[PDB]
Amino acid sequence: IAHPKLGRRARARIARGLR
Amino acid sequence: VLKKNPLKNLRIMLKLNPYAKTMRRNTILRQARNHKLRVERAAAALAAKSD
Amino acid sequence: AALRPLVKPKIVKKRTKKFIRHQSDRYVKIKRNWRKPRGIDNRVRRRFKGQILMPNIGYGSNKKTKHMLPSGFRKFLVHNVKELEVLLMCNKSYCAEIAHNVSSKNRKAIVERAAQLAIRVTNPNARL
Amino acid sequence: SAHLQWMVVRNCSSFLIKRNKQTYSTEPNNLKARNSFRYNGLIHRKTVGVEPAADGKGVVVVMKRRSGQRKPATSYVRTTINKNARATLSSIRHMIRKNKYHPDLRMAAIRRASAILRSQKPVM
Amino acid sequence: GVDIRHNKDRKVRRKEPKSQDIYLRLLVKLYRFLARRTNSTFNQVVLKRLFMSRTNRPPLSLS
Amino acid sequence: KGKPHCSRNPVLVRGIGRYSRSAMYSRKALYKRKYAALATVTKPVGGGTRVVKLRKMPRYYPTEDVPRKLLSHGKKPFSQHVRKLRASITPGTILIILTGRHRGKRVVFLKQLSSGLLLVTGPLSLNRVPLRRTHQKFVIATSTKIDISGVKIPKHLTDAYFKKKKKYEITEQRKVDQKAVDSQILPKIKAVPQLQGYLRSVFALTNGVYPHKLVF
Amino acid sequence: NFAELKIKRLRKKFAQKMLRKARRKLIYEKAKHYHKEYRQMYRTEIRMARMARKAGNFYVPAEPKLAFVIRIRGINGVSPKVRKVLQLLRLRQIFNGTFVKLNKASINMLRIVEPYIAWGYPNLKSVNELIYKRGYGKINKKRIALTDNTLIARSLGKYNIICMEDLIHEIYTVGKHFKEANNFLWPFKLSSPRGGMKKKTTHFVEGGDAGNREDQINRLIRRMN
Amino acid sequence: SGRLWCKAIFAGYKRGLRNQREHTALLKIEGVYARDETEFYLGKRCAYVYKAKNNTVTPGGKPNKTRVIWGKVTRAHGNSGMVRAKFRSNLPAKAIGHRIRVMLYPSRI
RNA sequence: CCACGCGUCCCCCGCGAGCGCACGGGGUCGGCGGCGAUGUCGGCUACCCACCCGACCCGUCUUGAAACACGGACCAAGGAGU
RNA sequence: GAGAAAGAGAGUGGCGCGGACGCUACGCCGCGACGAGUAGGAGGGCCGCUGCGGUGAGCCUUGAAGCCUAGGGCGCGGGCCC
Ligand SMILES: [Mg+2]
Ligand SMILES: [Mg+2]
Ligand SMILES: [Mg+2]
Ligand SMILES: [Mg+2]
Ligand SMILES: [Mg+2]
Ligand SMILES: [Mg+2]
Ligand SMILES: [Mg+2]
Ligand SMILES: [Mg+2]
Ligand SMILES: [Mg+2]
Ligand SMILES: [Mg+2]
Ligand SMILES: [Mg+2]
Ligand SMILES: [Mg+2]
Ligand SMILES: [Mg+2]
Ligand SMILES: [Mg+2]
Ligand SMILES: [Mg+2]
Repeated sequence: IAHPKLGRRARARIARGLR
Repeated sequence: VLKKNPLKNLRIMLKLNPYAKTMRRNTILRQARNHKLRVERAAAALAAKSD
Repeated sequence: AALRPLVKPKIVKKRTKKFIRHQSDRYVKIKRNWRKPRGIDNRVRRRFKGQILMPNIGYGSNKKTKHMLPSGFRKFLVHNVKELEVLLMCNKSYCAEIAHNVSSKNRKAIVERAAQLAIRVTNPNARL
Repeated sequence: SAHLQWMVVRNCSSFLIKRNKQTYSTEPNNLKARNSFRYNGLIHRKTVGVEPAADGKGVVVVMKRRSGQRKPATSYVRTTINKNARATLSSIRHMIRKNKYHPDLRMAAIRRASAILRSQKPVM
Repeated sequence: GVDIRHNKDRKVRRKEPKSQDIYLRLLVKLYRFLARRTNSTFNQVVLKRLFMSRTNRPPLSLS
Repeated sequence: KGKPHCSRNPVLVRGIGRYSRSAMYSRKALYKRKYAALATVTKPVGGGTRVVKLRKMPRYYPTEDVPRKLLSHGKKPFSQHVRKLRASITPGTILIILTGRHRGKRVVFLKQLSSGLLLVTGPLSLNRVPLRRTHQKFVIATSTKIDISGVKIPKHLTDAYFKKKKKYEITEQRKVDQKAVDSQILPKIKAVPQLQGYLRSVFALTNGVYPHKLVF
Repeated sequence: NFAELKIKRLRKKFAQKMLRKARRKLIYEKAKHYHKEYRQMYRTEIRMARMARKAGNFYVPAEPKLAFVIRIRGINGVSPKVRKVLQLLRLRQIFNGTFVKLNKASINMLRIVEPYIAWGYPNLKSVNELIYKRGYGKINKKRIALTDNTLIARSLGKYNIICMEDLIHEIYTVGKHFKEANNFLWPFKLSSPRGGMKKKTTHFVEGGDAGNREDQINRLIRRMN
Repeated sequence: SGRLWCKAIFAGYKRGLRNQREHTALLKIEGVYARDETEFYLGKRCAYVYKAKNNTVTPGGKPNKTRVIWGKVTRAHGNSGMVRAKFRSNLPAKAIGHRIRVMLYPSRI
């Protein structure tokens, strides 16, 4: 999750999951 | 940048290592709890010695 | 009310005593002006304890407080009245001195022009 | 050009003056009067200058025009402003900003105009 | 103190040309800018070669 | 909006809350609290209507100006500092003033003023010391207390009341407050034997008398 | 129009902020796992000593692989072989210190320098306090004090060393990239020992201070640090 | 109406054997002769009081001839309760063996 | 407990907003008190004197000079890599 | 300044007129580590002397050079200004 290229969609999904 | 001392200064230690917050919380809770346990055992042994 | 500068720092000086050239107290033919001595047995050049000190670079003043008068200003030697419209802009950092050669009837005009242009003169009442 | 003239003027001009660990330039269109490429008022195609009037009231503001660069007589245009301190500075501010006329030194022109005005109001 | 020997503590290479030519110094004023603000090392090599001496920029011939 | 609550973390030590981030998520109940999504006035002039511009441009400019400082954080002003006392100074203890014109004299302590200073009267019937401020550090605090838990100092006296104005004249409310607080203090120290003589006397160091050897 | 430019740069700033927040949760849980690892490493040797004692046998523990070396004798009057090995140990000033992993080459290197150094086996508190108090990094061959995790992550991130806890972990538990982490660490500048040395010139066995103090280096780090 | 300063004697400067450092006074305070007892006097205001020829000012009073050089008491010095001190101006060596007052008022009690 | 949703396909079992405190990229006070026109205030430096510590006279030849090694009473001007 | 080779890149379809300083680029600014020195080598002098070409619409009998000074000062220093 925490490195940029391969965790981009995972950070996007947890950003949506905050909402 | 002025190098502050992470052993003395707290939020610099947290900036370098955010798990130090929960370590230094759990050890305060642990030491306070062990302290009240030893005080309760000392009071119990003193009451049993009084009897 | 004097003409106070813009900023007035704490001028720390590392050394206030001058550098006496070695054995200037002794003879009269030796003037007090420092010369580093090139002796082979010289007690000063090899810097023994309790001797005349040597002017190293480390005694140099801070660059922010270098060439700075105790009032906070820096000198600027002025000959005629046309060399004060130069300091028209540097009003709060740089002050004016009038040269020793300048006559009285021109020093008067210099002092009144600097009083108009708000420039401190270090010696405003020199000859009169 | 400009940089070519600067690489000659920078250490050889007779307006340059060097003493007491300072340096200056006594040329007639030098805001802040210091020796720089930015503030030199001879080596540029466009240049402002702020001077006191020959009369003891106001400020003459000097602009360098576009066309007559090699014609020194009809090169500078001089406008004498004799009014209050706020509108004098607003006039110089509009004159430099909204013409886009060398905006490097609008603030230096405003500082010099205010210095002339405080020297020109009567001395206490 | 430190156990450091100070023989080669200073690089010998140039920072500027030793000419008081002004056209070469305007070229240097341009290529300092292009050397520090591009990521092409052609600008660094040509900056170094404007810096050099007459004998280290020898005349290349047309042939 | 809602009514503001107090801190749900009880403070464990300074800078550490007693509850972790998940437990404080639970105590705040953030699982169910999600969310998703000037310069001109127009005035009439008897002309037309003029557009007056408040906050006008400056008239003058200094010929060169200082730059803006960098921004540092922990440097509060004096009026909102935290104020500390020593453990040996409690309301009712007797003090030995060491510095001013009332040096050496023993004094009943009243309360902590809002500006760090101590409120003081060794009562003026005894050693001629009024309702005066003093500094905490400049005072020896002996181990002799009186129980003033039931006295009422007037609340209208603070640092703003004892602050110097600008010869000095005693006002009338100084005398009234003096008698009003002495009528509460002085019968409570006449209850302790030999205490009024102790407050009338002064402190001194004689021969063979050293402060580090003597407790007080 | 700009109404898409502002919202795009807001989304980009938010994206890198959420990236940074994910990195902070990463180094948090890595430090938790490291704490669990150190609990296991400390109790494992005790548990194996106990099972050997109740079986009647002995338990020779793991011969330690990490030492901390301090230069106690000054610049002047050094044999050239000795000053070459002190240069390869990066001990140039007096009262410098470096971590050194142990093998057959390095033990003989420490032996050939032995009258000039005090070197021992540091514990986890020693490694912690040397890293946090005196630990700097050789970044662009400058000496930048390790005030943030990004100073470590920019230089050693390709060795999966992204925080100071990862640095401490590899130094203590000597890993694969111990050379690179150690050579990232600048030589430590310790103060003169409070309380003072008993004798500088003679060996620790004969009541001095030079030589292989084994784990009594954890008294001397506490008062040079 | 009595003395409010402890008695101390300016023993010397802080000195090595072939070097003295005049920025730090050495004060021998009367009565305390051990480091367990010197702890009360740390951080105290100490003062060297002397007279002169021509008058100087006096704060809260009339101009008179007495003068001072103020200072603090920094830290202990050796096992015998000797203490160090630092003064605003370094002391003249007139004062070797003269009564420096050590006040009480920077108090920690 | 640095764990928090809904929806589906597979296997084992990408912008939420505000305010605020601060062990947070180097000090500030949105705190004070005294004395000041004929005797006081500031001036480190430069004049004299006192005291503590230090302290052998330079140049040179020299392995090594304070040397019981040589040159030198003192001062002004001239005086040696052109 | 940001742990992660590389665009706050473009196109085609589904009221109030305002914003400090800077940049003698041979200038200014930021980081680190460093500082012994005879013979000797080198760099920089807005250190100093005399004269020449330029130049300061320079200074000067309303007092230049020189010299004296318990006066005020600047520079690490050569020296310099009142
Ligand atoms: Mg000799
Ligand atoms: Mg010799
Ligand atoms: Mg060194
Ligand atoms: Mg060398
Ligand atoms: Mg070299
Ligand atoms: Mg000690
Ligand atoms: Mg002696
Ligand atoms: Mg000879
Ligand atoms: Mg011989
Ligand atoms: Mg020889
Ligand atoms: Mg002999
Ligand atoms: Mg003979
Ligand atoms: Mg001979
Ligand atoms: Mg002779
Ligand atoms: Mg050197």
